[PDB]
Amino acid sequence: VSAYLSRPSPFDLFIRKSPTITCLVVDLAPSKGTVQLTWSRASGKPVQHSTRKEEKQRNGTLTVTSTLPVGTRDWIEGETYQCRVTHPHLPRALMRSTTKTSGPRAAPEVYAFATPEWPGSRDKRTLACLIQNFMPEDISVQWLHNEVQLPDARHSTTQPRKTKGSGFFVFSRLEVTRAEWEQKDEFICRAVHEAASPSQTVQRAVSVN
Amino acid sequence: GVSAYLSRPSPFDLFIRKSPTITCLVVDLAPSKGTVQLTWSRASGKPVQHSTRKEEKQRNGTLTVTSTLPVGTRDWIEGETYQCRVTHPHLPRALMRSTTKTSGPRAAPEVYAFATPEWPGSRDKRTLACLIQNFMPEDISVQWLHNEVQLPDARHSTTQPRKTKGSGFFVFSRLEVTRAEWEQKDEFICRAVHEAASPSQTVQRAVSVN
Ligand SMILES: *[C@@H]1O[C@H](CO)[C@@H](O[C@@H]2O[C@H](CO)[C@@H](O[C@@H]3O[C@H](CO[C@H]4O[C@H](CO[C@H]5O[C@H](CO)[C@@H](O)[C@H](O)[C@@H]5O)[C@@H](O)[C@H](O)[C@@H]4O)[C@@H](O)[C@H](O[C@H]4O[C@H](CO)[C@@H](O)[C@H](O)[C@@H]4O)[C@@H]3O)[C@H](O)[C@H]2NC(C)=O)[C@H](O)[C@H]1NC(C)=O
Ligand SMILES: *[C@@H]1O[C@H](CO)[C@@H](O[C@@H]2O[C@H](CO)[C@@H](O[C@@H]3O[C@H](CO[C@H]4O[C@H](CO)[C@@H](O)[C@H](O)[C@@H]4O)[C@@H](O)[C@H](O[C@H]4O[C@H](CO)[C@@H](O)[C@H](O)[C@@H]4O)[C@@H]3O)[C@H](O)[C@H]2NC(C)=O)[C@H](O)[C@H]1NC(C)=O
Repeated sequence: VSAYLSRPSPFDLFIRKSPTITCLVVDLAPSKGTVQLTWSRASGKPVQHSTRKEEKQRNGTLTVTSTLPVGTRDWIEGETYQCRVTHPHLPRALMRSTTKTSGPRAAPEVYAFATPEWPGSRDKRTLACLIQNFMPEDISVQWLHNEVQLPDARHSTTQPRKTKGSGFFVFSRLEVTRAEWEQKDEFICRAVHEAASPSQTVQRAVSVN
Repeated sequence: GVSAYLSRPSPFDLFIRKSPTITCLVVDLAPSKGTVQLTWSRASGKPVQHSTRKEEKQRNGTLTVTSTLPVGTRDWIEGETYQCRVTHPHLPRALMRSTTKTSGPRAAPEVYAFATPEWPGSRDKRTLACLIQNFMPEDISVQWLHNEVQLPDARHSTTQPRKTKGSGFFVFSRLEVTRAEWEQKDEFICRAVHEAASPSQTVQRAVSVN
Protein backbone atom coordinates (compact mmCIF):
# COMPACT_ATOMS: atom_id res chain seq x y z
CA VAL A 1 0.00 0.00 0.00
CA SER A 2 1.68 3.17 -1.28
CA ALA A 3 0.48 6.78 -1.35
CA TYR A 4 1.51 9.74 -3.51
CA LEU A 5 0.55 13.42 -3.67
CA SER A 6 1.38 15.54 -6.70
CA ARG A 7 1.62 19.29 -7.36
CA PRO A 8 -0.56 21.24 -9.82
CA SER A 9 0.47 21.30 -13.44
CA PRO A 10 1.81 24.69 -14.66
CA PHE A 11 -0.85 24.60 -17.38
CA ASP A 12 -3.69 24.28 -14.86
CA LEU A 13 -2.11 26.71 -12.43
CA PHE A 14 -1.16 29.53 -14.84
CA ILE A 15 -3.17 29.18 -18.06
CA ARG A 16 -6.43 27.66 -16.81
CA LYS A 17 -6.02 29.27 -13.35
CA SER A 18 -7.80 26.30 -11.84
CA PRO A 19 -5.10 24.19 -10.19
CA THR A 20 -5.77 20.88 -8.46
CA ILE A 21 -3.78 18.30 -6.53
CA THR A 22 -4.32 14.52 -6.54
CA CYS A 23 -3.78 12.12 -3.67
CA LEU A 24 -3.01 8.76 -5.30
CA VAL A 25 -2.99 5.56 -3.22
CA VAL A 26 -1.93 2.33 -4.96
CA ASP A 27 -3.08 -0.61 -2.83
CA LEU A 28 -1.61 -4.11 -2.83
CA ALA A 29 -4.31 -5.96 -0.87
CA PRO A 30 -7.92 -4.94 -1.61
CA SER A 31 -10.77 -6.00 0.71
CA LYS A 32 -13.84 -4.31 2.22
CA GLY A 33 -12.27 -0.97 1.31
CA THR A 34 -13.79 1.90 3.27
CA VAL A 35 -10.44 3.66 2.66
CA GLN A 36 -10.66 7.37 3.44
CA LEU A 37 -8.56 10.17 1.98
CA THR A 38 -8.81 13.18 4.28
CA TRP A 39 -7.69 16.63 3.11
CA SER A 40 -6.30 19.44 5.26
CA ARG A 41 -4.09 22.51 5.10
CA ALA A 42 -1.08 23.29 7.31
CA SER A 43 -2.67 26.63 8.05
CA GLY A 44 -5.96 25.02 9.18
CA LYS A 45 -7.92 26.99 6.59
CA PRO A 46 -10.91 25.36 4.88
CA VAL A 47 -10.38 22.98 1.99
CA GLN A 48 -12.74 22.87 -0.95
CA HIS A 49 -14.96 19.89 -1.74
CA SER A 50 -12.81 17.14 -3.26
CA THR A 51 -13.50 14.43 -5.83
CA ARG A 52 -12.95 10.76 -4.97
CA LYS A 53 -12.40 8.26 -7.77
CA GLU A 54 -11.64 4.54 -7.69
CA GLU A 55 -10.61 2.30 -10.60
CA LYS A 56 -10.14 -1.45 -10.27
CA GLN A 57 -6.93 -2.39 -12.13
CA ARG A 58 -6.34 -5.43 -14.33
CA ASN A 59 -3.79 -6.92 -11.91
CA GLY A 60 -6.46 -7.66 -9.27
CA THR A 61 -5.88 -4.43 -7.33
CA LEU A 62 -7.72 -1.25 -6.34
CA THR A 63 -6.45 2.26 -7.13
CA VAL A 64 -8.08 5.20 -5.34
CA THR A 65 -7.51 8.89 -6.09
CA SER A 66 -8.89 12.08 -4.57
CA THR A 67 -8.55 15.40 -6.39
CA LEU A 68 -8.69 18.68 -4.54
CA PRO A 69 -9.15 22.07 -6.20
CA VAL A 70 -6.68 24.54 -4.72
CA GLY A 71 -6.62 28.35 -4.77
CA THR A 72 -4.19 29.74 -7.34
CA ARG A 73 -3.06 32.47 -4.98
CA ASP A 74 -3.01 30.06 -2.03
CA TRP A 75 -0.69 27.69 -3.90
CA ILE A 76 1.67 30.44 -5.18
CA GLU A 77 1.98 32.06 -1.75
CA GLY A 78 3.20 28.78 -0.26
CA GLU A 79 0.38 26.79 1.32
CA THR A 80 0.99 23.14 2.18
CA TYR A 81 -1.80 20.63 1.55
CA GLN A 82 -2.03 17.30 3.33
CA CYS A 83 -3.61 14.00 2.39
CA ARG A 84 -4.24 11.48 5.17
CA VAL A 85 -4.89 7.86 4.25
CA THR A 86 -6.79 5.68 6.74
CA HIS A 87 -7.00 1.94 6.06
CA PRO A 88 -8.77 -0.80 8.09
CA HIS A 89 -6.03 -3.44 7.70
CA LEU A 90 -3.05 -1.10 8.16
CA PRO A 91 -2.24 0.38 11.62
CA ARG A 92 -4.36 3.47 10.79
CA ALA A 93 -1.73 6.15 10.05
CA LEU A 94 -0.38 7.38 6.68
CA MET A 95 0.29 10.97 5.57
CA ARG A 96 1.38 12.74 2.38
CA SER A 97 1.97 16.47 1.92
CA THR A 98 2.60 18.89 -0.92
CA THR A 99 3.59 22.51 -1.49
CA LYS A 100 5.23 24.59 -4.19
CA THR A 101 8.93 23.88 -4.67
CA SER A 102 11.38 26.43 -3.35
CA GLY A 103 14.67 27.62 -4.81
CA PRO A 104 15.98 29.69 -7.69
CA ARG A 105 13.73 30.21 -10.73
CA ALA A 106 15.00 29.88 -14.33
CA ALA A 107 13.15 30.09 -17.65
CA PRO A 108 13.18 27.15 -20.07
CA GLU A 109 15.05 27.15 -23.36
CA VAL A 110 12.94 25.55 -26.06
CA TYR A 111 14.33 23.88 -29.19
CA ALA A 112 12.23 22.07 -31.81
CA PHE A 113 13.46 19.70 -34.54
CA ALA A 114 12.06 17.61 -37.43
CA THR A 115 13.40 14.21 -38.45
CA PRO A 116 14.21 13.55 -42.09
CA GLU A 117 12.53 10.77 -44.04
CA TRP A 118 13.46 7.20 -43.10
CA PRO A 119 13.36 4.64 -45.94
CA GLY A 120 9.84 3.14 -46.10
CA SER A 121 8.11 5.92 -44.14
CA ARG A 122 7.29 8.68 -46.60
CA ASP A 123 4.02 9.84 -45.06
CA LYS A 124 5.18 10.56 -41.50
CA ARG A 125 7.87 12.37 -39.55
CA THR A 126 8.84 12.70 -35.89
CA LEU A 127 9.07 16.05 -34.22
CA ALA A 128 11.35 16.40 -31.22
CA CYS A 129 11.35 19.26 -28.70
CA LEU A 130 14.13 19.88 -26.14
CA ILE A 131 13.19 22.02 -23.13
CA GLN A 132 16.16 22.77 -20.84
CA ASN A 133 17.84 24.90 -18.16
CA PHE A 134 14.65 25.56 -16.20
CA MET A 135 13.97 25.39 -12.48
CA PRO A 136 12.05 24.16 -10.63
CA GLU A 137 11.31 20.95 -12.50
CA ASP A 138 7.55 21.49 -12.83
CA ILE A 139 6.69 22.06 -16.49
CA SER A 140 3.81 21.50 -18.88
CA VAL A 141 4.53 20.70 -22.55
CA GLN A 142 2.07 21.04 -25.40
CA TRP A 143 1.99 20.86 -29.20
CA LEU A 144 0.02 23.02 -31.58
CA HIS A 145 -0.92 22.89 -35.24
CA ASN A 146 -2.97 25.80 -36.66
CA GLU A 147 -2.87 27.27 -33.17
CA VAL A 148 -5.16 24.44 -32.05
CA GLN A 149 -3.65 22.39 -29.28
CA LEU A 150 -3.22 18.76 -30.30
CA PRO A 151 -4.63 16.01 -28.09
CA ASP A 152 -2.13 15.15 -25.31
CA ALA A 153 -2.23 11.46 -26.26
CA ARG A 154 -0.50 12.35 -29.54
CA HIS A 155 2.83 13.09 -27.84
CA SER A 156 4.93 11.79 -24.95
CA THR A 157 7.20 13.91 -22.77
CA THR A 158 10.09 12.55 -20.70
CA GLN A 159 10.34 13.07 -16.94
CA PRO A 160 12.50 15.98 -15.76
CA ARG A 161 16.18 15.19 -15.47
CA LYS A 162 18.96 17.37 -14.13
CA THR A 163 21.33 18.93 -16.64
CA LYS A 164 25.08 19.04 -15.83
CA GLY A 165 24.18 22.33 -14.12
CA SER A 166 21.34 23.32 -11.78
CA GLY A 167 18.39 23.24 -14.20
CA PHE A 168 16.32 20.43 -15.65
CA PHE A 169 15.43 19.19 -19.10
CA VAL A 170 12.65 17.28 -20.80
CA PHE A 171 12.22 15.85 -24.31
CA SER A 172 8.90 15.73 -26.10
CA ARG A 173 8.10 13.46 -29.03
CA LEU A 174 5.34 14.02 -31.61
CA GLU A 175 4.62 11.87 -34.68
CA VAL A 176 2.99 13.85 -37.48
CA THR A 177 1.39 12.82 -40.77
CA ARG A 178 1.88 14.08 -44.30
CA ALA A 179 -1.70 15.40 -44.47
CA GLU A 180 -0.92 17.68 -41.52
CA TRP A 181 2.35 19.19 -42.77
CA GLU A 182 0.97 19.56 -46.31
CA GLN A 183 -2.01 21.47 -44.88
CA LYS A 184 0.25 23.69 -42.75
CA ASP A 185 4.00 22.93 -42.46
CA GLU A 186 4.47 24.48 -39.02
CA PHE A 187 4.18 22.91 -35.60
CA ILE A 188 4.65 24.58 -32.27
CA CYS A 189 6.23 23.14 -29.19
CA ARG A 190 5.11 25.16 -26.17
CA ALA A 191 6.42 24.91 -22.62
CA VAL A 192 4.39 26.34 -19.73
CA HIS A 193 6.62 27.20 -16.77
CA GLU A 194 6.39 29.67 -13.89
CA ALA A 195 9.79 31.30 -14.53
CA ALA A 196 8.93 31.47 -18.22
CA SER A 197 7.84 34.67 -19.89
CA PRO A 198 5.87 36.28 -21.11
CA SER A 199 2.65 34.65 -19.84
CA GLN A 200 4.60 31.75 -18.28
CA THR A 201 4.94 30.27 -21.78
CA VAL A 202 7.89 29.81 -24.13
CA GLN A 203 7.39 28.23 -27.55
CA ARG A 204 9.36 27.27 -30.65
CA ALA A 205 8.11 26.60 -34.19
CA VAL A 206 9.36 23.81 -36.40
CA SER A 207 8.70 22.81 -40.00
CA VAL A 208 9.07 19.53 -41.90
CA ASN A 209 11.34 20.88 -44.61
CA GLY B 1 7.66 -8.41 0.84
CA VAL B 2 10.35 -10.24 -1.16
CA SER B 3 10.92 -9.19 -4.81
CA ALA B 4 13.46 -10.46 -7.35
CA TYR B 5 14.48 -9.04 -10.74
CA LEU B 6 16.70 -10.55 -13.41
CA SER B 7 18.22 -8.28 -16.05
CA ARG B 8 19.67 -9.02 -19.48
CA PRO B 9 23.16 -7.88 -20.53
CA SER B 10 23.72 -4.38 -21.87
CA PRO B 11 24.06 -4.46 -25.65
CA PHE B 12 27.36 -2.57 -25.29
CA ASP B 13 28.79 -5.29 -23.02
CA LEU B 14 27.37 -8.01 -25.22
CA PHE B 15 28.36 -6.75 -28.67
CA ILE B 16 31.11 -4.14 -28.25
CA ARG B 17 33.05 -5.16 -25.10
CA LYS B 18 32.05 -8.82 -25.44
CA SER B 19 31.91 -9.30 -21.69
CA PRO B 20 28.19 -9.59 -20.98
CA THR B 21 26.84 -9.94 -17.46
CA ILE B 22 23.37 -10.57 -16.02
CA THR B 23 22.26 -9.27 -12.59
CA CYS B 24 19.88 -10.81 -10.09
CA LEU B 25 18.47 -8.14 -7.76
CA VAL B 26 16.60 -9.20 -4.64
CA VAL B 27 14.62 -6.61 -2.68
CA ASP B 28 13.50 -7.34 0.89
CA LEU B 29 11.27 -4.84 2.70
CA ALA B 30 11.39 -6.64 6.05
CA PRO B 31 14.88 -8.17 6.61
CA SER B 32 14.31 -11.32 8.68
CA LYS B 33 17.98 -11.19 9.68
CA GLY B 34 19.08 -14.29 7.76
CA THR B 35 20.82 -15.40 4.57
CA VAL B 36 18.98 -14.86 1.30
CA GLN B 37 20.79 -17.36 -0.93
CA LEU B 38 21.19 -16.58 -4.64
CA THR B 39 22.06 -19.57 -6.81
CA TRP B 40 22.92 -19.38 -10.50
CA SER B 41 22.32 -22.13 -13.03
CA ARG B 42 22.05 -22.72 -16.78
CA ALA B 43 19.24 -24.60 -18.51
CA SER B 44 21.80 -26.62 -20.47
CA GLY B 45 23.38 -27.98 -17.30
CA LYS B 46 26.68 -26.23 -18.10
CA PRO B 47 28.63 -24.57 -15.30
CA VAL B 48 28.25 -20.95 -14.36
CA GLN B 49 31.24 -18.66 -13.81
CA HIS B 50 31.91 -17.20 -10.37
CA SER B 51 29.42 -14.43 -9.58
CA THR B 52 29.74 -11.27 -7.49
CA ARG B 53 27.46 -10.46 -4.57
CA LYS B 54 26.63 -7.26 -2.73
CA GLU B 55 24.27 -6.71 0.23
CA GLU B 56 23.15 -3.13 0.88
CA LYS B 57 21.07 -1.95 3.82
CA GLN B 58 18.91 0.94 2.62
CA ARG B 59 17.59 4.10 4.27
CA ASN B 60 14.09 2.61 4.63
CA GLY B 61 15.40 -0.33 6.70
CA THR B 62 15.50 -2.89 3.91
CA LEU B 63 17.99 -5.45 2.58
CA THR B 64 18.94 -5.32 -1.12
CA VAL B 65 20.96 -8.27 -2.46
CA THR B 66 22.48 -8.03 -5.94
CA SER B 67 24.52 -10.66 -7.73
CA THR B 68 26.21 -10.24 -11.09
CA LEU B 69 27.02 -13.22 -13.20
CA PRO B 70 29.50 -13.03 -16.06
CA VAL B 71 28.16 -14.79 -19.11
CA GLY B 72 29.65 -16.26 -22.30
CA THR B 73 29.05 -14.00 -25.31
CA ARG B 74 28.51 -16.95 -27.66
CA ASP B 75 26.43 -18.70 -25.01
CA TRP B 76 24.05 -15.74 -24.72
CA ILE B 77 23.69 -15.18 -28.46
CA GLU B 78 23.02 -18.88 -29.14
CA GLY B 79 20.07 -18.90 -26.73
CA GLU B 80 21.29 -20.05 -23.35
CA THR B 81 18.88 -19.64 -20.47
CA TYR B 82 20.24 -18.43 -17.14
CA GLN B 83 18.41 -18.83 -13.84
CA CYS B 84 18.59 -17.20 -10.45
CA ARG B 85 17.10 -19.20 -7.56
CA VAL B 86 16.41 -17.17 -4.42
CA THR B 87 15.90 -18.84 -1.05
CA HIS B 88 15.55 -17.93 2.65
CA PRO B 89 15.05 -20.23 5.68
CA HIS B 90 11.73 -18.54 6.52
CA LEU B 91 9.73 -17.86 3.34
CA PRO B 92 6.86 -19.42 1.38
CA ARG B 93 8.84 -20.99 -1.50
CA ALA B 94 11.91 -20.47 -3.71
CA LEU B 95 11.64 -17.59 -6.19
CA MET B 96 12.98 -18.54 -9.61
CA ARG B 97 13.81 -15.96 -12.25
CA SER B 98 15.09 -16.91 -15.71
CA THR B 99 16.52 -14.86 -18.60
CA THR B 100 17.46 -15.49 -22.23
CA LYS B 101 17.81 -13.74 -25.55
CA THR B 102 14.46 -12.74 -27.06
CA SER B 103 12.78 -14.89 -29.70
CA GLY B 104 9.91 -12.45 -30.25
CA PRO B 105 9.52 -9.44 -32.58
CA ARG B 106 12.68 -7.43 -33.37
CA ALA B 107 13.28 -4.01 -34.97
CA ALA B 108 16.43 -1.98 -35.57
CA PRO B 109 16.63 1.58 -34.23
CA GLU B 110 16.25 4.73 -36.26
CA VAL B 111 18.88 7.26 -35.24
CA TYR B 112 18.67 11.07 -35.69
CA ALA B 113 21.24 13.51 -34.32
CA PHE B 114 20.50 17.21 -33.84
CA ALA B 115 22.37 20.32 -32.62
CA THR B 116 20.72 23.19 -30.84
CA PRO B 117 21.07 26.70 -32.22
CA GLU B 118 22.67 29.47 -30.24
CA TRP B 119 20.71 30.78 -27.26
CA PRO B 120 21.08 34.47 -26.29
CA GLY B 121 23.79 34.69 -23.63
CA SER B 122 25.31 31.27 -24.34
CA ARG B 123 27.28 31.45 -27.59
CA ASP B 124 30.04 29.18 -26.21
CA LYS B 125 27.70 26.24 -25.45
CA ARG B 126 25.51 23.92 -27.52
CA THR B 127 23.35 20.91 -26.68
CA LEU B 128 23.50 17.80 -28.87
CA ALA B 129 20.32 15.74 -28.99
CA CYS B 130 19.95 12.24 -30.38
CA LEU B 131 16.57 10.55 -31.10
CA ILE B 132 16.66 6.73 -31.19
CA GLN B 133 13.30 5.14 -32.05
CA ASN B 134 11.16 2.26 -33.29
CA PHE B 135 13.45 -0.40 -31.81
CA MET B 136 12.53 -3.62 -30.06
CA PRO B 137 13.30 -5.14 -27.64
CA GLU B 138 13.87 -2.17 -25.35
CA ASP B 139 17.50 -3.07 -24.45
CA ILE B 140 19.78 -0.38 -25.91
CA SER B 141 23.14 1.28 -25.19
CA VAL B 142 24.05 4.81 -26.29
CA GLN B 143 27.57 6.17 -26.83
CA TRP B 144 28.82 9.57 -28.04
CA LEU B 145 32.02 9.70 -30.07
CA HIS B 146 34.29 12.67 -30.82
CA ASN B 147 37.62 12.29 -32.67
CA GLU B 148 36.78 8.61 -33.19
CA VAL B 149 36.93 8.30 -29.40
CA GLN B 150 34.07 7.38 -27.08
CA LEU B 151 33.35 10.12 -24.54
CA PRO B 152 32.90 9.26 -20.85
CA ASP B 153 29.45 7.88 -19.94
CA ALA B 154 28.80 10.61 -17.31
CA ARG B 155 29.03 13.18 -20.12
CA HIS B 156 25.64 12.38 -21.64
CA SER B 157 22.23 11.46 -20.28
CA THR B 158 19.82 9.01 -21.94
CA THR B 159 16.06 8.90 -21.22
CA GLN B 160 14.23 5.75 -20.16
CA PRO B 161 12.81 3.59 -23.00
CA ARG B 162 9.25 4.71 -23.67
CA LYS B 163 6.67 3.18 -25.95
CA THR B 164 6.16 4.87 -29.29
CA LYS B 165 2.83 4.96 -31.12
CA GLY B 166 2.77 1.87 -33.27
CA SER B 167 5.55 -0.41 -32.18
CA GLY B 168 8.92 -0.31 -30.47
CA PHE B 169 10.48 2.18 -28.06
CA PHE B 170 12.32 5.45 -28.13
CA VAL B 171 15.01 7.11 -26.06
CA PHE B 172 16.60 10.54 -26.23
CA SER B 173 20.27 11.10 -25.46
CA ARG B 174 21.47 14.58 -24.41
CA LEU B 175 25.10 15.79 -24.67
CA GLU B 176 26.32 19.25 -23.64
CA VAL B 177 29.30 20.44 -25.65
CA THR B 178 31.66 23.45 -25.50
CA ARG B 179 33.05 25.77 -28.16
CA ALA B 180 36.56 24.36 -27.69
CA GLU B 181 35.28 20.95 -28.72
CA TRP B 182 33.43 21.75 -31.94
CA GLU B 183 36.11 24.23 -33.05
CA GLN B 184 38.71 21.50 -32.64
CA LYS B 185 36.49 19.10 -34.62
CA ASP B 186 32.89 19.84 -35.55
CA GLU B 187 31.60 16.30 -35.80
CA PHE B 188 29.99 14.34 -33.00
CA ILE B 189 28.55 10.85 -33.32
CA CYS B 190 25.59 9.33 -31.56
CA ARG B 191 25.87 5.52 -31.72
CA ALA B 192 23.14 3.14 -30.66
CA VAL B 193 24.00 -0.47 -29.82
CA HIS B 194 21.04 -2.79 -30.37
CA GLU B 195 20.73 -6.54 -31.09
CA ALA B 196 18.35 -6.07 -34.08
CA ALA B 197 20.67 -3.64 -35.86
CA SER B 198 22.50 -4.95 -38.96
CA PRO B 199 25.03 -6.08 -39.79
CA SER B 200 27.00 -5.33 -36.60
CA GLN B 201 24.38 -4.46 -33.97
CA THR B 202 25.11 -0.72 -34.24
CA VAL B 203 23.43 2.28 -35.80
CA GLN B 204 25.09 5.70 -35.60
CA ARG B 205 24.61 9.24 -36.92
CA ALA B 206 26.94 12.23 -36.96
CA VAL B 207 25.96 15.85 -36.31
CA SER B 208 27.81 19.19 -36.48
CA VAL B 209 27.23 22.52 -34.72
CA ASN B 210 27.94 24.44 -37.94
C1 LIG C 1 -1.20 -3.02 -10.67
O1 LIG C 1 -1.47 -2.25 -11.82
C2 LIG C 1 -1.59 -0.86 -11.57
C3 LIG C 1 -1.99 -0.12 -12.85
O2 LIG C 1 -0.95 -0.15 -13.80
C4 LIG C 1 -0.33 -0.28 -10.93
O3 LIG C 1 -0.62 1.05 -10.51
C5 LIG C 1 0.52 1.92 -10.67
O4 LIG C 1 1.52 1.66 -9.71
C6 LIG C 1 2.68 2.46 -9.82
C7 LIG C 1 3.72 1.97 -8.82
O5 LIG C 1 3.85 2.86 -7.73
C8 LIG C 1 2.35 3.95 -9.72
O6 LIG C 1 3.50 4.71 -10.03
C9 LIG C 1 3.69 5.84 -9.16
O7 LIG C 1 2.93 6.96 -9.57
C10 LIG C 1 3.10 8.13 -8.80
C11 LIG C 1 2.18 9.24 -9.34
O8 LIG C 1 2.84 10.04 -10.30
C12 LIG C 1 2.66 9.47 -11.61
O9 LIG C 1 1.30 9.34 -11.96
C13 LIG C 1 0.59 10.56 -12.05
C14 LIG C 1 -0.85 10.18 -12.39
O10 LIG C 1 -1.43 11.06 -13.34
C15 LIG C 1 -1.42 10.46 -14.65
O11 LIG C 1 -2.53 9.62 -14.91
C16 LIG C 1 -3.78 10.27 -14.74
C17 LIG C 1 -4.90 9.28 -15.06
O12 LIG C 1 -4.56 7.94 -14.74
C18 LIG C 1 -3.87 11.51 -15.64
O13 LIG C 1 -5.04 12.24 -15.32
C19 LIG C 1 -2.65 12.42 -15.52
O14 LIG C 1 -2.66 13.47 -16.46
C20 LIG C 1 -1.38 11.58 -15.68
O15 LIG C 1 -1.26 11.06 -16.98
C21 LIG C 1 1.23 11.52 -13.06
O16 LIG C 1 0.64 12.79 -12.92
C22 LIG C 1 2.74 11.65 -12.84
O17 LIG C 1 3.38 12.34 -13.90
C23 LIG C 1 3.37 10.27 -12.70
O18 LIG C 1 3.25 9.60 -13.94
C24 LIG C 1 4.55 8.58 -8.79
O19 LIG C 1 4.73 9.71 -7.95
C25 LIG C 1 5.45 7.44 -8.32
O20 LIG C 1 6.79 7.82 -8.50
C26 LIG C 1 7.58 7.72 -7.30
O21 LIG C 1 8.84 7.14 -7.58
C27 LIG C 1 9.57 7.86 -8.56
C28 LIG C 1 10.87 7.10 -8.82
O22 LIG C 1 10.54 5.76 -9.09
C29 LIG C 1 9.83 9.30 -8.13
O23 LIG C 1 10.38 10.01 -9.21
C30 LIG C 1 8.54 9.99 -7.69
O24 LIG C 1 8.83 11.25 -7.11
C31 LIG C 1 7.80 9.11 -6.70
O25 LIG C 1 8.55 9.06 -5.50
C32 LIG C 1 5.17 6.21 -9.17
O26 LIG C 1 5.57 6.46 -10.50
C33 LIG C 1 1.26 4.31 -10.72
O27 LIG C 1 0.84 5.64 -10.52
C34 LIG C 1 0.07 3.38 -10.56
N1 LIG C 1 -0.92 3.71 -11.58
C35 LIG C 1 -2.24 3.68 -11.37
C36 LIG C 1 -3.10 4.06 -12.55
O28 LIG C 1 -2.76 3.37 -10.31
C37 LIG C 1 0.12 -1.12 -9.74
O29 LIG C 1 1.40 -0.73 -9.32
C38 LIG C 1 0.15 -2.60 -10.10
N2 LIG C 1 0.49 -3.38 -8.93
C39 LIG C 1 1.56 -4.18 -8.86
C40 LIG C 1 1.76 -4.91 -7.57
O30 LIG C 1 2.36 -4.32 -9.78
C1 LIG D 1 13.21 0.76 0.23
O1 LIG D 1 14.24 1.42 -0.49
C2 LIG D 1 14.80 0.64 -1.54
C3 LIG D 1 15.97 1.37 -2.20
O2 LIG D 1 15.52 2.52 -2.88
C4 LIG D 1 13.73 0.22 -2.55
O3 LIG D 1 14.29 -0.73 -3.44
C5 LIG D 1 13.90 -0.51 -4.80
O4 LIG D 1 12.76 -1.26 -5.13
C6 LIG D 1 12.29 -1.06 -6.45
C7 LIG D 1 11.01 -1.87 -6.67
O5 LIG D 1 11.31 -3.23 -6.45
C8 LIG D 1 13.36 -1.39 -7.48
O6 LIG D 1 12.90 -0.98 -8.76
C9 LIG D 1 13.01 -2.05 -9.72
O7 LIG D 1 14.33 -2.17 -10.19
C10 LIG D 1 14.52 -3.20 -11.12
C11 LIG D 1 15.99 -3.28 -11.50
O8 LIG D 1 16.29 -2.14 -12.26
C12 LIG D 1 17.48 -2.42 -13.02
O9 LIG D 1 17.39 -1.98 -14.36
C13 LIG D 1 17.34 -0.58 -14.54
C14 LIG D 1 17.28 -0.28 -16.04
O10 LIG D 1 17.96 0.92 -16.32
C15 LIG D 1 18.53 0.12 -13.90
O11 LIG D 1 18.31 1.51 -14.00
C16 LIG D 1 18.67 -0.30 -12.43
O12 LIG D 1 19.88 0.18 -11.88
C17 LIG D 1 18.68 -1.81 -12.31
O13 LIG D 1 19.85 -2.35 -12.88
C18 LIG D 1 13.66 -2.97 -12.35
O14 LIG D 1 13.86 -4.01 -13.27
C19 LIG D 1 12.20 -2.90 -11.91
O15 LIG D 1 11.38 -2.63 -13.02
C20 LIG D 1 10.61 -3.80 -13.36
O16 LIG D 1 9.51 -3.98 -12.48
C21 LIG D 1 8.55 -2.95 -12.51
C22 LIG D 1 7.48 -3.26 -11.46
O17 LIG D 1 8.10 -3.21 -10.19
C23 LIG D 1 7.97 -2.83 -13.92
O18 LIG D 1 7.02 -1.79 -14.00
C24 LIG D 1 9.11 -2.56 -14.89
O19 LIG D 1 8.62 -2.49 -16.21
C25 LIG D 1 10.14 -3.67 -14.80
O20 LIG D 1 9.58 -4.88 -15.26
C26 LIG D 1 12.05 -1.79 -10.88
O21 LIG D 1 12.32 -0.54 -11.47
C27 LIG D 1 14.67 -0.67 -7.16
O22 LIG D 1 15.72 -1.13 -7.99
C28 LIG D 1 15.06 -0.90 -5.71
N1 LIG D 1 16.22 -0.07 -5.44
C29 LIG D 1 17.44 -0.57 -5.22
C30 LIG D 1 18.53 0.44 -4.98
O23 LIG D 1 17.71 -1.77 -5.20
C31 LIG D 1 12.54 -0.42 -1.85
O24 LIG D 1 11.50 -0.59 -2.78
C32 LIG D 1 12.05 0.47 -0.72
N2 LIG D 1 10.95 -0.20 -0.04
C33 LIG D 1 9.68 0.23 -0.10
C34 LIG D 1 8.68 -0.59 0.65
O25 LIG D 1 9.32 1.23 -0.72
